[PDB]
Amino acid sequence: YLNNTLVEDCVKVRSAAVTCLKNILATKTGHSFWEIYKMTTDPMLAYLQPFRPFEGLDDINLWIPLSENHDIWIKTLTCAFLDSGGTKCEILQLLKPMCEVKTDFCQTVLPYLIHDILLQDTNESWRNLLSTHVQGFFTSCLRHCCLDKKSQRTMLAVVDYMRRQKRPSSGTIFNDAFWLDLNYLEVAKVAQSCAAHFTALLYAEIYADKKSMDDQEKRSTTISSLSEKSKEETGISLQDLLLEIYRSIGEPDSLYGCGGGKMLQPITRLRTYEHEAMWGKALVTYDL
Amino acid sequence: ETAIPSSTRQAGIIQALQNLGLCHILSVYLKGLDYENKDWCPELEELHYQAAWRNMQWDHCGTSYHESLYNALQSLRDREFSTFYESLKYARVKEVEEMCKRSLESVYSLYPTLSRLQAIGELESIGELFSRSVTHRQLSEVYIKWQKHSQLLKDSDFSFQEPIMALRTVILEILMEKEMDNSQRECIKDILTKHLVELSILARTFKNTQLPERAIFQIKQYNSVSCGVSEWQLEEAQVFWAKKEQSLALSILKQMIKKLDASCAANNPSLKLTYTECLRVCGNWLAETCLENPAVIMQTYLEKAVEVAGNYDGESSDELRNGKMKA
Ligand SMILES: [Zn+2]
Repeated sequence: YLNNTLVEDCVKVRSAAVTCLKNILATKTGHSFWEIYKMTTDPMLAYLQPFRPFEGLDDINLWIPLSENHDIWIKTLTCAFLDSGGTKCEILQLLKPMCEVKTDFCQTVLPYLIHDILLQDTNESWRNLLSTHVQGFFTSCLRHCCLDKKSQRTMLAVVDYMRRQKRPSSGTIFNDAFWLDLNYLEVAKVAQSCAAHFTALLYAEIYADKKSMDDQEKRSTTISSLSEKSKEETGISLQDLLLEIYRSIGEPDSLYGCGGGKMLQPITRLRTYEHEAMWGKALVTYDL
Repeated sequence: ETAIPSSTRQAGIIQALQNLGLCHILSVYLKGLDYENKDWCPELEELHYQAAWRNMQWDHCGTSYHESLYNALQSLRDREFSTFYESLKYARVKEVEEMCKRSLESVYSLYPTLSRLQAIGELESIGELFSRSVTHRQLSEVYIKWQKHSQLLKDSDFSFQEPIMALRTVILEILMEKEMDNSQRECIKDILTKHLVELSILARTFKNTQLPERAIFQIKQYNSVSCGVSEWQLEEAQVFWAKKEQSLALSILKQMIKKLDASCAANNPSLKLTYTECLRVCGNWLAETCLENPAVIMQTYLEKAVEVAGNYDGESSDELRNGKMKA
C-alpha cells in the first residue's frame, strides 16, 4: 500500500511514504521480510532495493464526533490508538506521520491496529472496553443519528476482518466470530441500512446462534420467541429484519420461512402480496 | 375504455370503487375530479354526498336522497333534531314522488326505493332513541329488531342490503364517538362488533371479501385481543379462508384452538360454543384440503367438539343445540 500511495501527485503523501519506507526497511522486521521475500519473482524487489493507556481512549465524544467529520473521526481514532501503549510492532507504531494525511490509510489499517492491540490484551482489559465502545457507536448509529454511510461501511469492514482472525486460544470459527463481546443484531440492522444483505443475514444467524447457546447454558425457542425477546431487550424485532433481508435479496422462496403467508400483521401480508404480484388485493390492503 | 361518455363512465368507476372496498382512494379520485372539473352534475354530486356520508367525511360541506341523508347525519352529530326531522321528511317525500311519477310495472324497481325508505326509517328510529338518552334495554331491543328484520331480508339481494348495513355501521360509529365512558360504551361496542360480524357473513355469502375485511379492520380498531379470543377472530379466519388464503386462516384457527384449550376454565358457555365451532371448522378445512390423514385430525377435532358440546348441554339453549347439530 505504501508503494501504491508513493506514486501520487501530492508531495506530502509521497514524502511521508518514503520516510515510512526508510523507517520500516531499516528494522529487523524489514530484514526478515526481505529474506523471506527474496525467493519470489516479483519486480517489487527492484523497486525497494535502493531503500535498503486506558485513560486516553474513554471518551463518548471521541468515538462519535460524526457531523460531516468522518475523516477527522478516523484520523483521531488512529492517533488515539497509536499514541497508547497497546501497539507493540514497530510497523504498527511508526505509521503515524503518513496516516495523518492519507484518509484511506486510516480506514485500511484501523482493523490491523485493533487486532494488534487485542493480541496483547491481558485479562480482557482492552476487550471489554473496545466491545462497549463499539456497541455504543452502533447504538448511536441506530438512533432514529443520520450518520454518513462511510463510517458504517468502515466499521462493517473492520468487523469482517476481525471475524477472520484466529483466536490465540483453542476454539472454532464460532469463537472466532466473537472476538468482541457484541450482539450482532444491531450490526445486522446497520448492514441492512447499508444494503449489505449477505453480511446482515450472516450476523443475524450468528446472533441467533449466540442467543440459543446462552439459553442452553442457562437451562443447564421458536423464531417468534427470539423476535419478541429481541424486541423486549434490544428494541429491534429480528423477524422483521430477516423478512427485509430475504425480500431485498431477491431470492425466490425465502420470505415464507420467516412467517410469509402465516402472519396476521398487515406488513407481512403486504410483503407477500407484492412478492406474489397479487396487486388487486394488495391495493385493497394498502387502502384498508 | 375511453369511448364511453363521461356522464356514466365516472358513475361506473365510482360504483366499482365502492364495491371494491376502496374508500380513501375513491375520496382522492373524487377530489381530483373536483379539481379538474368545476361544475357538478346531479348524478356526480349525489355520488359525492354518498361517499361523504359513507366515509364519515364531515369536512366536506332539490337535494338528493344521499344529500338529505348526509345532512340528517350531520344534524344528528350536532345534536340538532328539527332540521334532521325536516330533512328526513323531505327525503321521504322526494323518494315517494320520484318513485310514483314513473310508469312502474316492474317489481324490481321497487326494491331500491324500499331500501332507501327502510334506511330513512332506521335513521328515524335512531334519532328517536338518541333524542334524550340511551339505555341498555333500548339498544338491545333495537338490535334484536334489526337482526329479526335482517332475517326477513335473507332472500333479498346484496345490492339492496349493502346501503342498510353501511348506514347501520355509520350510526354505530357515531354512537361510539359520542358516548361517555361507562358500561353503556361497552354495550355499544359489543353491539357494533356483532353488527360488523353479521355484515361479514352477509357479504361472504354473496362472494364479497373486501367489505368483510373492512369490518374486521374496524373490529380490530375498536376491539382488542386478550387471553380469551372472541368470535371475531374466527370471523377473520373465515374471511381469510374466503380470500383463498388457506394457510393464514389455518394458522390463525390453530392459534385460536391452542389459546382456547389451554385457558378455557369454563369461563363462559359462549366461549365453549365458539370453541366447538372453531373445532368443527378446522376439521372441515382439514377434510377438504387433506393436509393430514383423517385418523388423527378426526380424533383431534371432531370428537373433541362433540364431547365438549355434549358435556355441558344442561341448558338446552337453541344457540347450543344448533351448534351441536352442526358438529
Ligand atoms: Zn439523525
